[PDB]
Parts: sequence; C-alpha cells; structure tokens
Amino acid sequence: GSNVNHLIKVTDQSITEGYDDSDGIIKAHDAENLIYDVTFEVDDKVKSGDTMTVNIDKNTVPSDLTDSFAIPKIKDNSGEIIATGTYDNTNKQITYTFTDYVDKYENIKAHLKLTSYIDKSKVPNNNTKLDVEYKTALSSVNKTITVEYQKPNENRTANLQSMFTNIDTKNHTVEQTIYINPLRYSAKETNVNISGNGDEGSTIIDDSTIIKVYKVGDNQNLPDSNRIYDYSEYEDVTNDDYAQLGNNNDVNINFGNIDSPYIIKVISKYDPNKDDYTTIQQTVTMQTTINEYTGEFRTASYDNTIAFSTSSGQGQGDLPP
Amino acid sequence: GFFFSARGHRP
Ligand SMILES: [Ca+2]
Repeated sequence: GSNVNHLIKVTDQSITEGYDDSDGIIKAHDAENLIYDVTFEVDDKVKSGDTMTVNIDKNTVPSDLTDSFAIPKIKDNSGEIIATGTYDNTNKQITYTFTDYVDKYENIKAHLKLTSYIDKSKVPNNNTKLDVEYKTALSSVNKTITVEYQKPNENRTANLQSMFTNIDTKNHTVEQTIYINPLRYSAKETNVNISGNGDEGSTIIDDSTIIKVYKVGDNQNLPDSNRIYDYSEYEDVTNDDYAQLGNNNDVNINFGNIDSPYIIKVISKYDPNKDDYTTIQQTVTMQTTINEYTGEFRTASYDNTIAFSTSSGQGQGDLPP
Repeated sequence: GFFFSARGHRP
C-alpha cells in the first residue's frame, strides 16, 4: 500500500461557515465551525492498502475541546466501508486507507463533509484575518475569514467573561476558563459565584469541583481566545479558604478589593445521564460593591454551553460487469 | 464521532 494522492481527482471543494448571519467572520466564541466539503474520484488503479491525505487549515482543529475523536469512515450506500481515516495533530492531516472495496468496485467517487474549529493556540487574538486553506490529495481551496472573539460583560466595576476549554466525555467533566476583571477596574468587595444551575443546562458543583485561581501581572495580557495553554506563565494564588460552596449547586469565591485581572480554571462534572451535550451549561456571576456605606452592589454574569458538530464520508462504486 | 466547542452568553 502506497500514496495514491496523484490518482485522486478532486471535482469540487468548498469551505463553508457554520452560521449564515456573519459571513466572512468566524464567531469562534459562538462555536461557529468551518465546514470543508470535497468530492473526488478514485482511479481504478487504486488498490487495497493505498492511502490518500486530507488537510485542514493549520489554524484549525477537528475538535476545539477534545483531542480524541473518530475520523468518519467513508461508506457507500449499502454500508460497505471504502476507507478508514486517522488524524495527525502535528500537521493537521488526515490519512485515509482504502479497504478491499477498491479491488472489488470501479468508478469509485466519494464526498467528505468535515467540521473543524479555530485552533485557539494558533489564534490568540481577536480580529485575526486568515487565509484558510484546506486540501484533499493534491488539490486545495482557500477562503479569507476573520476570527472574532467575545467581549466581557460589565456592570459598573463588575466585569468578566468565560469559556469552556475542555470536555472529558469519559469522566463526564468540563473545564471552564474564567477571566475576572479583565478590564482592570477597581472592583471593591469582589465575589465570584460559579453555578451549575443554568437556564438551558447544568453542571454539578460540589466538594469534588476543582478550582484554581491565577493572578495576571501588570505586564501581562490575557489572550482574547479565553484559553490558557501555559498556566505556569501566571502566578498561582489559589487558596481554598476563600472558596465556599453555596446552597444552590454553586460556589462563592471571595476576591476582596482587586484592581488586576484574575483567571479561574474550574473543572466540574456533569450528569452522565444527559443525552444532549448542549444541556451542559455553567454560569458565573461577579459581584462588586459600588457603595461602601450602604453595601449597594452590582452584578455581571456570563455562561457557557457545550456545542458540537459532526463529520461524514460517503462514497459509491460500481460492481463490474 | 463528535467534535466539540462551546458558546458564550451575556445576561
Ligand atoms: Ca460567520
């Protein structure tokens, strides 16, 4: 079995944005995906064991929150498997290996519809214009898009934002990265509440919840992507004495008077019995006091919901007469 | 066979 990219004839390719109300812009924080569609012909000379490749843009990944996933098998309309694929994270490349199917059928053609998301490690900044390129065999297609990230929600001195940055479907946990006071306001008597009681979904907050807090230095700038790839870069100021569970599937973290941004990384579990991943939602609320004499306060909230997309591979060959 | 990401919302 050897490379047969030269024996693959790509007849159609397209890169499509997951949503239709923001053309030219990928709202990564709204979970907007990039869909790569490609149709190709497989030369009859191709035999079992031969391989072909498919590439996603180097600024993208198949899955944003996970590193483990299955590449779609290419099956024909009878269910027969034409090829199976594997993914290489180092070069964002998929390799498909043809089965005995190619030695039985002829005039084989196939179509792939592959989902992908912006790779936050490659695109830390908001408004990053990219000329994304996807490839199949020796053919390619390009599309210019701008990556847009979210902004903090603020109310007086209370200001924050958050994003889910991982999901472990085996252990049923999600990771949420929270930016507290990204605007560097003078937030008095700051309290941060993390709640698993959402209006569209939920998570479980209890004594198993893992919370870590980091301080952002005067010389540092949090990435707009809302995802930290190297926490050793930030000062760990975690102190469990300031985190206390609440009476409503929640937890309260006392920050006191602050003027700098902080990062909270939380690992919480979600109900294993859920049948809809989009019902995994975690809410965060930052409270600050705006009047030291009356205690009058203000709150700013943010919430995240898990999102997902799927990929597929279809094909068909003719049984020779 | 699921590929994950996440959404953000501001109340
Ligand atoms: Ca868009």
